[PDB]
Amino acid sequence: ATGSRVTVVLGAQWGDEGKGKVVDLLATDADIVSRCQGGNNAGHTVVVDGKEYDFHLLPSGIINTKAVSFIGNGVVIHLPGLFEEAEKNEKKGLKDWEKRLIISDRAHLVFDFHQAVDGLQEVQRQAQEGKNIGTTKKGIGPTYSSKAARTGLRICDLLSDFDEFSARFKNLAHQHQSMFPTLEIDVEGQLKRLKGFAERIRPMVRDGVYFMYEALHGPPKKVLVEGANAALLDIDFGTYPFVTSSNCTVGGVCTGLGIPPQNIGDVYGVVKAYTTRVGIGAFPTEQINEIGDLLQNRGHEWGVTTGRKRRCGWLDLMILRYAHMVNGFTALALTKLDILDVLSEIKVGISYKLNGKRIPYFPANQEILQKVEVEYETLPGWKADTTGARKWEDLPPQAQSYVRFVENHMGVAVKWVGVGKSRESMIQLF
Amino acid sequence: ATGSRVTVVLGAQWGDEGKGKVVDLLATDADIVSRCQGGNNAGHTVVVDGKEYDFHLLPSGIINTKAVSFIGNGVVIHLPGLFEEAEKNEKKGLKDWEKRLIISDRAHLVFDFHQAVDGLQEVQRQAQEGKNIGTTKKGIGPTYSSKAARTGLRICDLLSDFDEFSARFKNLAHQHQSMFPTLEIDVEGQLKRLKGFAERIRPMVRDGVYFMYEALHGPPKKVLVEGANAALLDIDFGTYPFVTSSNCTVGGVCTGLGIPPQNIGDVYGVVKAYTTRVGIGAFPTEQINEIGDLLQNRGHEWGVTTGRKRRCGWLDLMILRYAHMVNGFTALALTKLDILDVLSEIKVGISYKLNGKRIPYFPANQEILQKVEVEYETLPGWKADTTGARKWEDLPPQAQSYVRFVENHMGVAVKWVGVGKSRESMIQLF
Ligand SMILES: O=C(O)C[C@H](Nc1ncnc2c1ncn2[C@@H]1O[C@H](COP(=O)(O)O)[C@@H](O)[C@H]1O)C(=O)O
Ligand SMILES: O=C(O)C[C@H](Nc1ncnc2c1ncn2[C@@H]1O[C@H](COP(=O)(O)O)[C@@H](O)[C@H]1O)C(=O)O
Ligand SMILES: Nc1nc2c(ncn2[C@@H]2O[C@H](COP(=O)(O)OP(=O)(O)O)[C@@H](O)[C@H]2O)c(=O)[nH]1
Ligand SMILES: Nc1nc2c(ncn2[C@@H]2O[C@H](COP(=O)(O)OP(=O)(O)O)[C@@H](O)[C@H]2O)c(=O)[nH]1
Ligand SMILES: [Mg+2]
Ligand SMILES: [Mg+2]
Repeated sequence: ATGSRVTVVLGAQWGDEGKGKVVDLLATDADIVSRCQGGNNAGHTVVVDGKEYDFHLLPSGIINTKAVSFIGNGVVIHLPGLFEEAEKNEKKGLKDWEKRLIISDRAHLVFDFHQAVDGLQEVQRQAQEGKNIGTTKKGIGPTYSSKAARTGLRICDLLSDFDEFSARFKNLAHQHQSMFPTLEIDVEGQLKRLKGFAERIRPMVRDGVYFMYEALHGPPKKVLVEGANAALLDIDFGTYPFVTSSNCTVGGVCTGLGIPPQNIGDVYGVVKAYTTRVGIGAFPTEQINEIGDLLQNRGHEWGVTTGRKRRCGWLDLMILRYAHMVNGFTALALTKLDILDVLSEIKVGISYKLNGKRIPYFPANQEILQKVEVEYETLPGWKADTTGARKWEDLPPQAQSYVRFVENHMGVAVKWVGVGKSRESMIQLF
Repeated sequence: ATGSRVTVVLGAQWGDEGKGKVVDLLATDADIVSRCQGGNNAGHTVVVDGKEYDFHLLPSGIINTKAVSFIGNGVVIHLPGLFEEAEKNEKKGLKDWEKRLIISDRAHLVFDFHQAVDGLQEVQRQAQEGKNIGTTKKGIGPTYSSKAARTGLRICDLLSDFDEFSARFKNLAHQHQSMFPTLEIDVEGQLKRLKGFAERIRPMVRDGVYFMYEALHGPPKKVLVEGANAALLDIDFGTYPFVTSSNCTVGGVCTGLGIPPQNIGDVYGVVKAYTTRVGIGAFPTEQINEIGDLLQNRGHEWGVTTGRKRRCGWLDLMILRYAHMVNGFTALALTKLDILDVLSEIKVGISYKLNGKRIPYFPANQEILQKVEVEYETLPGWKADTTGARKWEDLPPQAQSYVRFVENHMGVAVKWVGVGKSRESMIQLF
């Protein structure tokens, strides 16, 4: 009646939890796989039959030639990067993707100078406070800021009267040079490429509202929504201001695709068995030591977009439970359990104490978070190779206890356990 | 189990549909009445027992001394205006409101210079294109733009180390003067007030996430959510760029209060019997004539915030059906039906034609919208006084047909019919 309900895959920590993996797995029989917020600052790794892919703007289901990939109005798109990405995956075998890629005509555009201002703002904050955000420098913040200001431009603007567009492009370019006089912008040059992309994107563009709506009310379809970033990186709920500039939480699905809450079915939270954070900001369970090195190393924890080394720490339940209050997860996907195969003991943060007393809830003030003392619980390691596990029974005793521990302390059920990078390295628990 | 489901009241056109009225009516037995997006740019009129109120930041349920009013993290707050408003309503009888007003510690702050830059940006766009946005000049756009940029400041920042806050305040102040050198900012002066407000707001501040979450999972409660602005004014879905800078659509409820889609129950769309738009932008059914004057006049259509005269036009189903695709309304509230009591004929826009051919869906490109030819349907007036109506039976034949016409063409049911400004001037149809 009201229509089909989409399935959502969201990050529950600070990203890189394995969203590409979970989405790839669920997109096998999906009719539509979509992306709702963020840009190519996102980096999702998919592994199927040896071949490894790293998607940024392309929905991770772009591999499925039977499914339709959709980029929603909440996404911010840098045209050059978009094709740079598609062509790189073409070389990996991706063919006729422009045949199954639809782009919402309301999605905003990330311009060359946006990524430029992004870098400049980072160097300015660093060379003025010794500390900056840790941005991926993909111009995400500047573009979302132009959007809220209503000065930004969108897909439909590029595909319309080009002369009109150009007049706006120039005004926006200037507006930036104003706040950053040391910014160089080849107005006429960048516009030449944008005119070229216009005709390259044209055939794929569609009205997103009508598109999603038609799909959710026509003959039942299986629609999958790929989140980007994660709960604690959410512009509203994350460790502000050390967050990304979009809503990575479940609400972002509605505002980013134009679908009402009743068309939202299962909302899966991707939970990494340990915590990682790439960029600046508070991180309670962070491990700057041998154990931190072993997680970073055994987990190959480096940017799939920037190449930066990620910070690593024990699992942290304070952020997870917080993420659950905002997203209302219906089941979890616990990834990279195998990374813990070697440990004799695995610590997990259960609460935060301040001045001796335990704090009641996750702090809105990030600076506070930088001073909390994490209260840990120590669990026994299983000291066994789980990379070959395929069913609940395979996992040794301690591994199973660790899975329950996450379950119980979150009140949410674990539906999948990740034991490898490839699609097959999964254990559906129900 | 998952918890209670909140009731949402949203605008289906370009605002001023009567949201304050519908919310006041529903808040009588509400445990919590909240506000999720926008700022005091919003203007909601409530009428109960002669006394008339116009709320801007205060949830319209702030009148109910038994219910709790909540301002969510999606809201942008200008401290001065906040109290200017509360004190004005105190004079009208509002007492001990600070006792039942809770403010999310994650809500961003609108600073004096924001409202200043807002005005300057408007004069600049006008004195450079002969056309500006039509902003209420309440600094909404500048504040949301600072938010996306992560340069903005929040409630929790004001309530924390003031010296720290001040350092940021100054950096943000400068950032603005940079793009607007003709901007005067009394850094030390504005900071003196902000320090005063800090202690004035302190007692009401709480953690919004924990707050809403606790309410939705504790003993069942009736939570009401007051939308601001409306669908066609939505930053993503409205007539961009002639929109407001927040998500007025249903998704805004989730991102603005931190609650997952499953805790969203009824979503009511407030539909005015004719269409009004205050500000610049395309408006297909606009009536610049005698009929336009009669609606503006009989409907007292002037800004409840600015005092500006609103533009008026016939009901427009293209925007309404579009609004429904994004919000997924469960029932409608058709307001100001009485305004039509005098007309011998009432026209309604059913579709948009371009170059002779009918367009398939509401256009993402606003400029197109400025050239569409509206296709009208003419209905017979009832030529009778409905202001005294209180039940379906009271309404004359033509009035009832008009209510059905809205129903049928939208596929959504009309649950309330407004016949006056006061709470009692309502007809619940089911
Ligand atoms: O390092 C990379 O390659 C990042 C890439 N994608 C992301 N993964 C993890 N965190 C991410 C991502 N994108 C944004 N962020 C974090 O958001 C913060 C703001 O940066 P931005 O979004 O560029 O404005 C900032 O703290 C970012 O680190 C990945 O797959 O690893
Ligand atoms: O005129 C008034 O008093 C407005 C007041 N509240 C609103 N009612 C109707 N439209 C509104 C409101 N707030 C914002 N807008 C429209 O949003 C557009 C952008 O302006 P802004 O939100 O100030 O950035 C711009 O087109 C605005 O007209 C009211 O109750 O009438
Ligand atoms: N060993 C192992 N690696 C995994 C597992 N799940 C995911 N990974 C890898 O962990 C990395 C996570 O980074 P990323 O792709 O950015 O995650 P996303 O941003 O959430 O999609 C990828 O290289 C994945 O292939 C798992 O269960 N085991
Ligand atoms: N005559 C009449 N006036 C109404 C009715 N419903 C609302 N109004 C008035 O119409 C105006 C709508 O403006 P506004 O309060 O900004 O609506 P909101 O922003 O949606 O809350 C207010 O002055 C209301 O009192 C109705 O059914 N009849
Ligand atoms: Mg990643
Ligand atoms: Mg109003």
